[PDB]
Amino acid sequence: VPFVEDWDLVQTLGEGAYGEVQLAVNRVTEEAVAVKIVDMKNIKKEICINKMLNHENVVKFYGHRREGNIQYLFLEYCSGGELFDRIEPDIGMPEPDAQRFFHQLMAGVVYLHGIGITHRDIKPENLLLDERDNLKISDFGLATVFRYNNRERLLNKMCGTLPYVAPELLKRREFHAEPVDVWSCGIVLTAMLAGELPWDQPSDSCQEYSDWKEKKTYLNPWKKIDSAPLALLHKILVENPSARITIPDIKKDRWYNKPLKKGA
Ligand SMILES: CN1CCN(c2ccc(-c3cnc4[nH]c5cnc(C#N)cc5c4c3)cc2)CC1
Repeated sequence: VPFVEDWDLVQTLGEGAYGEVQLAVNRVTEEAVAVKIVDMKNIKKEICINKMLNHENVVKFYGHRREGNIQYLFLEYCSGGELFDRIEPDIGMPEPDAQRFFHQLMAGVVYLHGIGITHRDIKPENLLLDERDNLKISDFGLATVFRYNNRERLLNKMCGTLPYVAPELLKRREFHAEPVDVWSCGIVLTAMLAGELPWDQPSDSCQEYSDWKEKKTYLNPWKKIDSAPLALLHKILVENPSARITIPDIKKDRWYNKPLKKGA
């Protein structure tokens, strides 16, 4: 199959700080891929981390190539687009769908954590869907190593996206990586079941966050959410990261294990 790497750019799939992501269609194979085209006039690290990842719930990395100041990253294309666009404003989505997506999210995150990588910016805009609605974690531009040679490193850089960030990132100088990812997964689950985000940020200066800590679940978004998934959100959206539920224990939750969706 000669000329297997020859692509034509057809559409702006997204747009970041450095550059954009484009859909690129192949020559002889006719393959489709996504290309992150960053204009340097960070990505070095983003490539290194990308080179480590091999999981069915992580957007696959193919390769890279620079031409002067413009670094190209060739990555798996996700024709289902962002999870963000499967969430109906003020409604969310059907609970069986949210559950499946959450199962796949946990699988992707467990994998990353297992190899000592934290994503640090999990949100529906970064969670993409393949042709069969399978969820793929993307955009490792903020990601970093939290474990190496079996030895955990505490994080201190504030980053991510405020509605999704865990409160210790706003309150403590140092914090453990994995609980921060767990928290953002909870915010994602809330958005899926409610079609709204619970607060601007989890600080005591935010009334919606204060309401949540006071357990006023008779307010939105919580009142839209069934008791079972809500009980899980109570365990995830815990202000103390050391008390917060861990992924092994999320996997044992009653809602997490509730039979909801028929197979294809
Ligand atoms: C009008 N809508 C705009 C948003 N749309 C849309 C959004 C995102 C994608 C899309 C598909 N595959 C993708 N593979 C990727 C790999 N890495 C990144 C990054 N960073 C981003 C992607 C990526 C984005 C494709 C479509 C759906 C259509």
